[PDB]
Amino acid sequence: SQSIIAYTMSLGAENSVAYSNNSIAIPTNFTISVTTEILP
Amino acid sequence: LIANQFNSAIGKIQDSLSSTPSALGKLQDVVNQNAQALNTLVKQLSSNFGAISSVLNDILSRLDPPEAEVQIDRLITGRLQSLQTYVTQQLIRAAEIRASANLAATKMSECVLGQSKRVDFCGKGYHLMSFPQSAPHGVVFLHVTYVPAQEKNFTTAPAICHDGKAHFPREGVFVSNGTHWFVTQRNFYEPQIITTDNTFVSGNCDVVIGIVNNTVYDPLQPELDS
Amino acid sequence: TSALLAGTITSGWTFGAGPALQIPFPMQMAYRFNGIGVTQNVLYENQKLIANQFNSAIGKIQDSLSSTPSALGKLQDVVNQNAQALNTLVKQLSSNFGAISSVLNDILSRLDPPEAEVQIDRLITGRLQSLQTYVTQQLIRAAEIRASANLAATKMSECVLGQSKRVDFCGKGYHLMSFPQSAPHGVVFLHVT
Amino acid sequence: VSMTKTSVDCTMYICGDSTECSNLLLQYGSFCTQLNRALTGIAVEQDKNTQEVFAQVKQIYKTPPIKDFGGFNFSQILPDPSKPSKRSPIEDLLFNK
Ligand SMILES: *[C@@H]1O[C@H](CO)[C@@H](O[C@@H]2O[C@H](CO)[C@@H](O)[C@H](O)[C@H]2NC(C)=O)[C@H](O)[C@H]1NC(C)=O
Ligand SMILES: *[C@@H]1O[C@H](CO)[C@@H](O)[C@H](O)[C@H]1NC(C)=O
Ligand SMILES: *[C@@H]1O[C@H](CO)[C@@H](O)[C@H](O)[C@H]1NC(C)=O
Ligand SMILES: *[C@@H]1O[C@H](CO)[C@@H](O)[C@H](O)[C@H]1NC(C)=O
Ligand SMILES: *[C@@H]1O[C@H](CO)[C@@H](O)[C@H](O)[C@H]1NC(C)=O
Ligand SMILES: *[C@@H]1O[C@H](CO)[C@@H](O)[C@H](O)[C@H]1NC(C)=O
Repeated sequence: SQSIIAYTMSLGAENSVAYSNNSIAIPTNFTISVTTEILP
Repeated sequence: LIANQFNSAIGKIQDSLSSTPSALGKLQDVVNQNAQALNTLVKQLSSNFGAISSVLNDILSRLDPPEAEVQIDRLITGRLQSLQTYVTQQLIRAAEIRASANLAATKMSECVLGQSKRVDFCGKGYHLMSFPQSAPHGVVFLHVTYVPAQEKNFTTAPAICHDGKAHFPREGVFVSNGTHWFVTQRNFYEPQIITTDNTFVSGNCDVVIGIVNNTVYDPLQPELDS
Repeated sequence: TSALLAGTITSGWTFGAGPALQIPFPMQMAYRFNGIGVTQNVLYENQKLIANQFNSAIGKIQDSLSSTPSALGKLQDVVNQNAQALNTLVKQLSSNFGAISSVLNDILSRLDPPEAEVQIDRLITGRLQSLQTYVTQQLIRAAEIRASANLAATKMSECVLGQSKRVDFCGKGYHLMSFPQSAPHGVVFLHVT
Repeated sequence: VSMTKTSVDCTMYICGDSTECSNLLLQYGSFCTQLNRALTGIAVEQDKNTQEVFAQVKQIYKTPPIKDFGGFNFSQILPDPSKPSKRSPIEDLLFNK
């Protein structure tokens, strides 16, 4: 049932932005996300 | 709400550091690299390097000094090569660590001691803060960033044609919820009724490609009437 | 590279700080004008002229890259340095290093093993010195390449994914954008200023 | 952004098909292991360099089918679907040169 699978990697979801000469997308809400960065 | 989000984000960092063991990968890798370099340097003493004995006290006892001198020469050549290799590796690693430490000092200066507008320099998003945390042979930054979440489509136009003259937003974006036109800041949907206070007139309506007819409220006109 | 270009064209800098938010390019370039102290009035008064200048500048980049052969000097130098180091390392096998034979299969045949062992020792000492020299050169070159790659990542982040106010960091002038272009063992930025 | 991702097998380089050379090499110690480890670290570093420069984006974006950008033309930098590899006209001669 479980086995090692070899495949060409996927860079991510193909997100075609709904571009137009009239459409803008101004966010109505945010997120105060804390990112952890480690440096020697 | 923002205070709660900040507290919950810090708590989630706490939990993620507690659970995932590969979080401090950079520091662990640096320590392991130095440790294995030291271990290899120590183990290099057990190699013959062409001498018939890998221990120096036996080659001097079993062999006469006139003949043992060439074996000592082989051993010293091998061990000196090992030391030069170790020192070269140490110097390259120290250059890399110095680059990382200069980057850490820059991040401290520009994010702990200020707010950096450099994109993705301190966290993914519009950077807000940074809280240094000490660590074994390193530092950890809790880059507090502002990330927009809930976007909404809107109809926008570069200018606003009122009274036969173009109107541009002083700061913000002209947007419409289908029928009514509003000016909104660029990072948070806060519709504002269109007014001369937040729009500046900049010529006539013919030049602009994308201008839309609308009205611009005049604050002083109602006080003129009353 | 195409994903970065599409995000830059359609969303602007918003695709590097969260969700990509669509915005017309005549408005994104107005954003970028406001980002250098020039009011967005300027573009909407001169949209056609600025568009033509942008197109002609990209066409001139096309022509200059096509004609001049020494344009990709950094990448060509890196590739040539690596290939030359490899060639030197390979040619080091033909050197005697003090052994009476530069080929290992002849010293073991014409000489008896007890006496051929010292010649094998000379050959291994020479070839090990060659490998250590090659590895040290490769490590220094890799440190330089890592510095260049960190600079390339910084330039991508601050100029493809945003507008950088650092002077002369991305192009000579008040920076507007930057369009990454892939290249053999490197990247090319079209810093619009 | 990256350099050629080469690697050298120390035993093969120093020593050919012969085993006497390998036997004499084992007595020098772990020089060959150190060299191979350094080269592997360089290779992983090149992969990390490429993934750090180009993978800034998290989600692959697509340009809309109609390039109505108010006059601004990007056909030189946007991918060209005609040719087999979807490299832009600038990228084509960047790779050719
Ligand atoms: C913006 O997002 C936050 C959360 O990211 C929302 O706050 C939550 O809203 C839900 C909805 O009822 C509540 O149950 C939660 O208690 C709220 N707080 C948290 C920490 O989740 C907020 O409502 C959103 N704002 C808008 C305008 O939608
Ligand atoms: C905007 O509209 C497009 C298509 O009309 C849609 O794909 C997209 O999800 C919309 N954006 C939002 C935030 O709903
Ligand atoms: C748009 O917003 C205005 C706010 O003044 C409201 O009166 C109107 O009903 C809204 N229309 C739509 C279609 O959302
Ligand atoms: C947007 O493009 C369409 C396509 O023809 C055009 O009809 C319309 O006038 C344009 N609007 C703006 C504001 O550029
Ligand atoms: C805007 O209104 C003016 C007169 O009020 C008219 O001449 C012009 O054609 C209108 N433009 C558009 C795009 O509707
Ligand atoms: C852009 O330039 C190409 C030639 O490179 C041309 O075919 C095309 O019509 C131009 N216009 C746009 C905006 O696509």
